[PDB]
Amino acid sequence: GITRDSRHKRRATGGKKNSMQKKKKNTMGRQPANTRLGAIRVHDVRCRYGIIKRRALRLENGNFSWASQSITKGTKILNVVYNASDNDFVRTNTLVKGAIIEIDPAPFRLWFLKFYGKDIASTDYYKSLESAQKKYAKKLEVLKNMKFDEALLEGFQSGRVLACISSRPGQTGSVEGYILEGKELDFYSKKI
Amino acid sequence: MAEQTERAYQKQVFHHHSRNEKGEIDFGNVKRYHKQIGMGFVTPAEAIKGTYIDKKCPFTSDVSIRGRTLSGIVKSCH
Amino acid sequence: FKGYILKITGGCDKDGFPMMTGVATNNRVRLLLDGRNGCYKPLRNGERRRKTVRGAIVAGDISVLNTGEIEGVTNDALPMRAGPKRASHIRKLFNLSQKDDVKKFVIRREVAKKKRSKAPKIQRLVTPRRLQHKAQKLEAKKLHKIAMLKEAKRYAAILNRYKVLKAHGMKVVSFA
RNA sequence: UGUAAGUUAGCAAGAAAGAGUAGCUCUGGUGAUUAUCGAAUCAGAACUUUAAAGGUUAGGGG
RNA sequence: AAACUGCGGACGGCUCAUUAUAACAGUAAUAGUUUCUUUGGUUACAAGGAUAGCUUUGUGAAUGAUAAAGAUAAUACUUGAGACAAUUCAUUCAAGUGAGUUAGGAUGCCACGACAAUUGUAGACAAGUAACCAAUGAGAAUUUCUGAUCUAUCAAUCAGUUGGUAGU
RNA sequence: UUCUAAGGAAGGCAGCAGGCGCGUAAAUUACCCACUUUCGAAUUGAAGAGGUAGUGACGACACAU
Repeated sequence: GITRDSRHKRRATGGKKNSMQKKKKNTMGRQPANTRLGAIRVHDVRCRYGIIKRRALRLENGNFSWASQSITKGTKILNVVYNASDNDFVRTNTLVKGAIIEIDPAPFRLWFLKFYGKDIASTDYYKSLESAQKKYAKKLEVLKNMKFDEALLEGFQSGRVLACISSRPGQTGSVEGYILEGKELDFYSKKI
Repeated sequence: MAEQTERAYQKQVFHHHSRNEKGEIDFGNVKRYHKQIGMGFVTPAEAIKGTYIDKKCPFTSDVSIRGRTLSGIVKSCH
Repeated sequence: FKGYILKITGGCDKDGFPMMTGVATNNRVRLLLDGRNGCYKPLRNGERRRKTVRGAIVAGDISVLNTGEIEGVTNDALPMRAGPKRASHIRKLFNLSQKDDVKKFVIRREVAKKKRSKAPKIQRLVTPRRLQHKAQKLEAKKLHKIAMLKEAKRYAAILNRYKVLKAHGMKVVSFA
């Protein structure tokens, strides 16, 4: 099968490399699994030394961390909008590390309502700051100091926030990501 | 501003946010990470003050310097 | 004769090659066989072999068809052999409750030669050693509970006996 | 992609020889004016089928 | 005795075809990986099915060939109280080492999840088991520097080829 | 390459002995786990590893006439 040895390559001088042995299991490679988007489907791979790798063939949900608010919420994945390596990965909705995806910010908005008493999905969000169990007014003044990037708010109101997958679904069998923020969101939004 | 010339976003291996003057984490900036390599080598000023991003730089990444150490003269810079 | 209803459950080809339930043809085919379906018995662990088998559809080439039973099929009967050994199996076949003893009903067989009423070895009863199996093996978590476990916090207290003492910028703490 | 003997070194040479080509849905490269506007051309990827220059025009080769 | 289960047949034994910086020798790294075995440690008065040897019916010329039915065990296959451990990701406080946002701690989250529902009446004490650390391990595997016979009637070679970014 | 009932089937001595061929050119179809040691559920069982014997003017040492 696929091999990862360097005996089949050429030297840095361009000279061909001759053969002394045959293929061996130490340099064994495995067929890639392109984790698409859909119904959950994972497989167990017996790796070397008996350890087990979780090969995620298809996934739909994932846990995403909001860095600023210090929470992590499970969420359904909607679409893959930008893959920095191959444009084919955008159409096929292949889940890989560093793939900018879109998820519905329902639990994050719900968490924000309970934790804060306001709703990001409100188009009058900044106006609702000026206009006011009853101790939520103490928390109310945190936003008159800290602000969100505009592109995040548009995703909240449109129901599609941008997140970056930060795990290896073909190795760990799961999608772990994080919501993009100030400097990263501007860069990745101009790409789209 | 000038180092983001690739398709992906360029970040250091250890990118961390610095605290605000009020004493809490400010998520609006990233600390420029730089370390000191070992056996009597000084870290250049550009590794401290510069804004370049490199994941293989011995001063701004997690690549270590191991036992073998040689000297030579530059041949090509292409 | 009158005839009953029968379901075909096996059979062999004219050449002794068996028939596979999954195989849905008439002629003979060759499959990569392991011991899961049966028609091949492996020697090594995880060893497969390409053997030839027959299809599930009956045809004229079949020499024997398993579709000779417990003491002479026609109209007959006789049975027994190898009663239960697990204690929980003893209760169910003899209408025995949970509390009542079973050894008054355990199957016994005689021996006749040139004597002995042998019996199986009961498994998972409430018998003396087996009742106390806890206190013999399953209790005595001392290896983890009383000797271990508390030793963590028993020996964790060392974080203050001389650990913080040394942390006071002194030279060396005496044992006493 | 590959191309011999021979040679007046210019040629032989379209040598010989092999592969690809359709439809549909997309992706990317090549500019102008300072976000708007415009050109046919090239490259690539999934899917489908009756597997694609051949209706017409259109070298047999050594 | 046979049979299930466990372990081993990846060691040893033979040969030198391949192999021209390939392999090998000395050296150095693994802060770029790591098992097995062995050794130190750390974390319900007991449940559920079916399977061989066994018995019975057989086929084929035949293989270390094989088909049906009837039962029966587990330290085989499962569930289940007994109360953490190690995985991924995000954020953060940071002490040995030449050198590490490093061993480690904290927060939030997902997956995984126990210390046999085990065995000696005799040689209370053994014995067995699951994960997680450390040693075995200057081991295994990759990799660093230097070192190979003849040949110019072999002078130019290379297109994954050389480097970068993201991934697999 | 071998068995075959002609329907089909297994096998890989560059393992220890041994045979054919090849060449100027190279030994027994032996005995045993008693030494060294490996494996195993283990103080015991196996081991053509290993040991002993057989052929041996490749060689090396001492020694008759």
